[PDB]
Amino acid sequence: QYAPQTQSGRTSIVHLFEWRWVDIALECERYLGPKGFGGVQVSPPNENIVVTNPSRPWWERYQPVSYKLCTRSGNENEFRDMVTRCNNVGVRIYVDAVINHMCGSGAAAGTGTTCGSYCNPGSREFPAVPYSAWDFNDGKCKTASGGIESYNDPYQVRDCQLVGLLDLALEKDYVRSMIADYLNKLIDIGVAGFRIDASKHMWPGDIKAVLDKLHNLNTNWFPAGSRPFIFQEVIDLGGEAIKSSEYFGNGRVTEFKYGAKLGTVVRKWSGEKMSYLKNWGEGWGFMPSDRALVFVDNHDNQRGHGAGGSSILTFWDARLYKIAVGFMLAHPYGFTRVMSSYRWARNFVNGEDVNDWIGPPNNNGVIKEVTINADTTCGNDWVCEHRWREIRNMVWFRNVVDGQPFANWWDNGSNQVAFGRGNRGFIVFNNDDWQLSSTLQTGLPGGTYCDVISGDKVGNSCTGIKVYVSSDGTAQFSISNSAEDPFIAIHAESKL
Amino acid sequence: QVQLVESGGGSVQAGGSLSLSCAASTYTDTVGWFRQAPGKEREGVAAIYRRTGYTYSADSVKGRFTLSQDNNKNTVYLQMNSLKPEDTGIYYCATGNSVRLASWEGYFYWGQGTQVTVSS
Ligand SMILES: [Ca+2]
Ligand SMILES: [Cl-]
Repeated sequence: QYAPQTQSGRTSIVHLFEWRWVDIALECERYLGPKGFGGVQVSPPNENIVVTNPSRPWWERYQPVSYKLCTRSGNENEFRDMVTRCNNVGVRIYVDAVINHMCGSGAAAGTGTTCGSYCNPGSREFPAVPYSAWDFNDGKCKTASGGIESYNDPYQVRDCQLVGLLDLALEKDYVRSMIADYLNKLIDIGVAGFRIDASKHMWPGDIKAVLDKLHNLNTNWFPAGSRPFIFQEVIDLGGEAIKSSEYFGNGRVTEFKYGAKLGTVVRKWSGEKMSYLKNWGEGWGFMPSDRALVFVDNHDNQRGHGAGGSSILTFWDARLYKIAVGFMLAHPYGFTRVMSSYRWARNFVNGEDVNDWIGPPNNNGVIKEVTINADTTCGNDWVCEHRWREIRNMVWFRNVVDGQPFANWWDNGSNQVAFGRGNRGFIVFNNDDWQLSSTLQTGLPGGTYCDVISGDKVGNSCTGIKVYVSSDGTAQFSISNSAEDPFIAIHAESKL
Repeated sequence: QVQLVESGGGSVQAGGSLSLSCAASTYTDTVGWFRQAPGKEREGVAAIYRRTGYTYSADSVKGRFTLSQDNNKNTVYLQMNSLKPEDTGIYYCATGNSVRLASWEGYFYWGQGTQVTVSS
């Protein structure tokens, strides 16, 4: 459950948030596979309720109406085509599994759903599954509102409705089996694992009961006896009732402390300095590396009021974002997930974005195709951060140094830091308001290395900055604080 | 960029009813009603999470007050039944984005309020 099941040597997954299956299929072939990405976290592939007030928000996909593979991202055959095509070029698919609940209690009964299935939320009826009222926790929840009132009572956090989301009776074998049937259909198709949505809202043991029913991965792509990769979404920033450690027996857990702390550090807020990252990881009170799924931002908190609030860095703060993602991709702690987003018109009111509901780029509700420009950027409002040279090459960096230990740390007691990964990679950052000018021990074999942040190695040449590592491993680094990207990275495969 | 228009309220006899309305210029996840009674601090009355229709009501008015949202517009309605003198006060609509409705936190914009006075 903890092994990513990505091909050996591939160390990151990318969240292609709201992307269509036909677009992801092609993206695997034209980019993700060749660029060494481990896999793609796709948006919920199961049918959801259509929300019109507001108009087709991204969050309508977290309100299931059935387990049919039919959404704005595409149909079941397109989903299959995507999983097959991606696995064939070595890129896995990880499904965002929304299994804690069905849709909102107030959704109207009818066929206002992504595949036309009928449902009657008012009376908890989902005939397309099928589920009935007795398949929900209404009779188990003791709160007057029927929702979670105290997030300190483990019972209501798990048994009541997460803000009106109809809460499935996960203790019932019928429910457990219906969910497992869905997950197994996906595993058999070729999916490598799952993001378990709203894990905090399910009992660790009910999740275990569902996971235990799952098939081994498809042997057309995985060795026999391979278990699906599981990463559970649990937000725990410390000092709260429910701890992420309660879920370690099921698989990895999202470490939300990661981006919150890194964002605060890179923004140089509240006295934090990059030099304090020397003991990044468990030293900062984070969960064990082998249980962590890390990321700088996720689809929810990149909107500003999620775990970490305004400290979270996103594509909107590109320069700083690249430094945070670069540090994450270079550091050995956790399994890394990179975000890929779409743009929207923000509307801040006293610091809060009220347009955070806006869904993916669309034409009258139909999601727009991801167009690729000659310079590798994307059109139609897709940001495609995963295609930014600075991120793309750091994803490769992580692959190259995979398995190598944290080494050769250096810092200027302020915001200039550097470190390496065994004898295979080295990275230097300047997040101070003045020039970085130092000769540092890289731990790398002597020679000329192409800096992969400013350029690439092509044949026997570099397109950007070159770093000369002397025979004893030391090299001179000069980074202006006015540099577009104030960091340099070199590795065993960027050496000339 | 957000404006709120509060309607309803006014004078009514004890045991009577009133229906308040809060029309927002844009969508927000949480909308709550608060009131400030004569010489007392502001108090949460009811709140609704707009992604689902889920509502939370203060013990002081549950069963008597019902908050709902329009199916098409960015407007919420507070049906106030069985009113009593203790309900007199200025009622304010507020927009927020908290998922912890019982905490009354996360509000970022407040309306001008509407007077509610319960006689007898
Ligand atoms: Ca639950
Ligand atoms: Cl997540």
